[PDB]
Amino acid sequence: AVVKCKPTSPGRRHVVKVVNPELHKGKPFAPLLEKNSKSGGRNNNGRITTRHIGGGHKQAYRIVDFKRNKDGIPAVVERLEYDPNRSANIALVLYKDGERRYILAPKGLKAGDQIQSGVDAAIKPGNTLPMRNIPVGSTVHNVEMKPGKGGQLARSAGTYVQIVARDGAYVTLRLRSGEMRKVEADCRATLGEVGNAEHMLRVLGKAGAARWRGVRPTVRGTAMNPVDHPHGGGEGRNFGKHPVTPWGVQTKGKKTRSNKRTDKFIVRRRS
Amino acid sequence: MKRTFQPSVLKRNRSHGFRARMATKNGRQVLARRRAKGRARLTVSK
Amino acid sequence: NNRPVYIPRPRPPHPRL
RNA sequence: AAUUCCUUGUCGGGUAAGUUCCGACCUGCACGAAUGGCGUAAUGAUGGCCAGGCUGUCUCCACCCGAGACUCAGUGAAAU
RNA sequence: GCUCGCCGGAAGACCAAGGGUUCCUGUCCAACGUUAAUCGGGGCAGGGUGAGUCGACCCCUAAGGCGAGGCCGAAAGGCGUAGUCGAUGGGAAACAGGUUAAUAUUCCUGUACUUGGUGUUACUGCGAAGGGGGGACGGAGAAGGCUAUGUUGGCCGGGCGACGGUUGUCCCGGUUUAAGCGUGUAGGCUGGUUUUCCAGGCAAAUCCGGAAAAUCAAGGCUGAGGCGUGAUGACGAGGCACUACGGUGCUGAAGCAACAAAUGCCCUGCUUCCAGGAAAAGCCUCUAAGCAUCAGGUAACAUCAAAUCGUACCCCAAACCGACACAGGUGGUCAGGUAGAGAAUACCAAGGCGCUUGAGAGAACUCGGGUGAAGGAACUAGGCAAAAUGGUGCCGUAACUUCGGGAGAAGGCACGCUGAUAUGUAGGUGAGGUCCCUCGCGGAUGGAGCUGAAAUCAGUCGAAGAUACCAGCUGGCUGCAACUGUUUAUUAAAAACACAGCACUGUGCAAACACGAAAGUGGACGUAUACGGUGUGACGCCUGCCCGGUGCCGGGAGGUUAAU
RNA sequence: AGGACCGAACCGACUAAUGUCGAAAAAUUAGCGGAUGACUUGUGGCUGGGGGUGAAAGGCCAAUCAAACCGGGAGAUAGCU
Repeated sequence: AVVKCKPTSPGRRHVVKVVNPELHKGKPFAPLLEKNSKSGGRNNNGRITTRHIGGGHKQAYRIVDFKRNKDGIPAVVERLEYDPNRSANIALVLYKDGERRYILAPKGLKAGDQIQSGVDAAIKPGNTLPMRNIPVGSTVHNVEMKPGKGGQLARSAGTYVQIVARDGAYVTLRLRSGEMRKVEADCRATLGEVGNAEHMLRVLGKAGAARWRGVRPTVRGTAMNPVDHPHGGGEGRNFGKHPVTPWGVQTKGKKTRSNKRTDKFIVRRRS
Repeated sequence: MKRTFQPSVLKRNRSHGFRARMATKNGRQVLARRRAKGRARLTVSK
Repeated sequence: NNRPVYIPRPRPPHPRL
């Protein structure tokens, strides 16, 4: 649900919250937790490799099952939980044998639902099937690119891909970016689309909302000096230069895709 | 006025102590230069 | 009998411009 | 105009008197629509102007209370 | 020694960090102390630091470091696995009183507790770098139950008094006692027990998890305080006897109740919110290999061990950081009385101090302050600085607006003391007695006692009753930026920067991109509702025309065009 | 509930005065801003000089920063004093 707060005071005026009543109001499953120390954008050398990253509230990593290797074992959905790491919510799944796992929650998933994995599975949302068994023209999420890898495509909230073509041992996928990718058939995918589709409606409201979300202030190149940035300098907001990255690479319409290795799996580019 | 020098025995030893100097070769060269000069206090220590 | 070590920066002069 | 050389542009408001300020006109030296344009409640140790209250800011200072200055004893510098 | 003054959420009392004998006693005054000096944190000598329980060490781990092999690199060396280090965190145990010129939660007295080794006795299957449980966790907010602590009354001891009154509802002092053990309460959490089965817990499992039924509605866990014991002990005003006249020794009454009440405890609780809030070991429990006349384990008793290092003193300062015995800086704990909402402010207790040059005089002038005739910004770049406003309750409150605001708008009225309503009310707390009782730290009735607003009326004092301290100046028009926030440590705190939002663009994940000769890391244990870059900067109405030039993207006839 | 309001501790440093061989190599006194948050603080780590870090001032990096400090090339060079 989307609720807009009353303009009680500045900073709360523009906040738009996304309240999810069916979320679990309690501590998560301790056995599946794992510490996640923040890096602040620093790498092993200790230098800032990625800017505008730092701070934020402490958050624990949840071991989410992406491979879904428990084939032929029906499992019930215990509840849904808030995972700070993903944009989408996660679901606690209890298998018939009595083990609990975390999975991405699609739109149609809710407590008390039944899910299954492997070829011997129905077509209900949330089931894990290989594309060869999935009918063409359907919506799937958490797609794999190589068998057993785990799934990398369509993992964010409200994301999905289409089965557009089936060329024998290969399948063509149309991604939310308008990209048509050729993928090997045997590797797995999950039916339905990721839940929490209203992630756009949130606006964070104020400056500090981004601050405790792990994001640091961004400094425009113009405000910088000539030495530290290619932009900057001059009296009175002078630019007179083509936009560029801080390291001289020309941005704003310069393709940086140079792989020559995965191009054989690319059918069409973005448009 | 918080001056620059804020003493701390632990940090002083872990930054300029004997074991810190010997860990890396350059510190080893520093000890060698001190010995050649014949300084009474080779390094910092209690 | 140590000669003065720290000499402060001179007071800025009056602008004769 | 935070932009206007000419210039204290012209008219009105405010003052006994207004190169600032507010409103209008437009001969925009050289505003202008994301190096954003025009508005905008709230906010500001922010810029400019006006009124009430208030007073030594001032007309014009006067007196008083303390610490120095001054004298005595002791110690005893500095720039040049 | 007698007075005066100052601090009293500190200028008091205890610690860490950091100093390293500055501690105490004797002795000395050259130098040191901004003066003198018999004095000292100065010189010389002697003395002083006592731990199974405090801390370190030790067991475990975070960030991070190092790193066997390994990967990479002209060499040096870089990165990193198994590992091993790393408290700012987790893990066994002590309190009260007394004593030294100087140490004590360490010594002494009294009374306790914990972890191991060995032996004995009675039972028993034990057994891991392996599994599970536990350890184990956020912010904000509220209420209840308590304590530290304080006030008052009672009780005990003393006093009745140099200027009037004071045997009285008078005045002063005291009315203190822990850890541990027992009982276990208010509160909080969870439905218990039995049996069967199960590809999960990388092997196994009587454990965890899951699925089944039978049976009962109850147990279990956690838990401050209180009450007992500890303790007919200690402490204790005061009095007495000797003083190298500093003190020593002896004796020692009462030691209760009520009320108020925390920022402390119950509470790692509870209720809520999104930003979703360490790890590992000790500990509990189940098994593998292996051992089962053993070993090993459990319970009881006895005995032994608990080493080693720190322990003085300063610690908001004369002892640390500032070259100084420097108007500066420095984390944590305790923190009383009256007034007050308050850790503000004022005055005080405990306690500690008068800041290491003084004595005179009472000129200009400078500094920090007080007051002021009449005028009231005429000063000045400019109401700069000063003056003024200042609290509580009630009444009242504009334009504008994003409907929240603006707003404490503006502007008015009442504030002391005494009496009465009411020999202190409403309220709060609540004894004895009485009635029940799944019988006790229980439930009802009951109101003694104690505490205690606000309001009304009446009277009365003063020039002034928010009487001191404390404690907004207000309103109108307009520029800029939406706002909180950030910045030129040390002349610029702004219109600058950031900002939520918006748009463009790159990126299909071995992502783009960045740091690296490389390996490898970050991005991200993320993957297009995501990430990087760039510009703009809430919100409202919008964001027009131009592709020549310079960039970028796509195309390809022809020309030109390196190495070879 | 709140990057909410008034206001101490705490953090900051807007105005004025004093102080410039000062008590202090940016302080004191009287007012002032934030004060549940983009807050503040202790301890210990990481980033090393053509680099770091920077809510961006060429600011900060041991009282020094339009390229730190120390040693060396080095008795650099100086048509200049």
